[PDB]
Amino acid sequence: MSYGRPPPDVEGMTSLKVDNLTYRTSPDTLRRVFEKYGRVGDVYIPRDRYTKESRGFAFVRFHDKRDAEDAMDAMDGAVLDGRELRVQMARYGRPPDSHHS
RNA sequence: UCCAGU
Repeated sequence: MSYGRPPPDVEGMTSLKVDNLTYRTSPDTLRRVFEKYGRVGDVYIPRDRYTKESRGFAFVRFHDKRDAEDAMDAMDGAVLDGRELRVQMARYGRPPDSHHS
């Protein structure tokens, strides 16, 4: 499909995430926009998996605390084009059933 | 608006 699967390092990943962007932003943008902070070790857009069109948000991520702390110290509260940005540490490894089994 | 993907 797209992107690349999470690394085999979830046993110590910093798991920072990023959201709140616009319905007009795109993942190639956030990939490069956040790559400068050190390591955009992952990025995703779980918009849907049956209609793939919500695109109202994204999930940029980091795996090292030094680049993750800067990423939120400089993107939390920013403005893409007229709304706010959000970035903070995750709370789960991944959703348990958003795609059923 | 916490991932459903190499």
